[PDB]
Amino acid sequence: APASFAALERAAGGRLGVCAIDTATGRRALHRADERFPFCSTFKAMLGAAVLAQSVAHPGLLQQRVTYGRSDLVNYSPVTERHVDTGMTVAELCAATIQYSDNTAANELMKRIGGPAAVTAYARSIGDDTFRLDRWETELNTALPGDLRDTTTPAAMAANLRVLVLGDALPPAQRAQLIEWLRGNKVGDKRIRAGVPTGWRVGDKTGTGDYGTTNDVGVLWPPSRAPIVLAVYYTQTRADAKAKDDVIAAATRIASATLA
Ligand SMILES: NC(=O)[C@@H]1CC[C@@H](NOS(=O)(=O)O)CN1C=O
Repeated sequence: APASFAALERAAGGRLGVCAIDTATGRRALHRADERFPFCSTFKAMLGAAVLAQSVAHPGLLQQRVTYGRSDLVNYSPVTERHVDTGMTVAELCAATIQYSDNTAANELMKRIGGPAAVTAYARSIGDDTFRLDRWETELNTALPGDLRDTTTPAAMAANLRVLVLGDALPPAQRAQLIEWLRGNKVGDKRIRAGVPTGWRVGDKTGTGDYGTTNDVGVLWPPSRAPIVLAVYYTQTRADAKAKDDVIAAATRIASATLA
């Protein structure tokens, strides 16, 4: 098996980006940590945080029912497609978008809170000047080489996760909620979760896009040691490239070994 990030990139082809932070010591494991990558679904973690942050000023926000129609449904909406008739609450849409990566849920939340610009504004509010959300689902996953729309860096996303999950960017109640949503990711078993020991607990958000883009970002809680924050981004040369779950699992093993 490839033993370094550089070696893994050469084996897999494409372009790999990693930022892993050992929160005990502040040591980092890095590869292209300051390069931009298309974030795809991983922004949904930021979207959830942005909604929770708005809920601090308006506690009733999470309660609000959002109704949407058949024509609002975009591809990959396994939860929202079941509730065209009732609609769903803001909190329900957050859980759906983070835990099942539901695309319509993301769009409907963004309509409520002020669109792509609102998520970008939220990123700036927590000290992320790098993140930019430009488009809606599913266009934001085009992942075109050379396009800066809908990108961030592994280092910027890892820093966001550190302050959101382990820091005080959110008040305790909202911080606890974000953690519950991330720990409940249902669609990431073959990625970060596949590259850590089963004793480690994971809260994460995956993403996948065109150009075989394969991403996963989150926080890892080892049983007897301080948490590690891990952001992994990966993208490939051909537009029809296949996503590579195993690249993320391998990057995770290397990061966890390095910070052992
Ligand atoms: N093209 C997309 O919108 C992809 C693919 C399917 C959904 N979930 O994928 S995941 O890698 O986030 O688990 C949503 N998504 C997020 O990147």
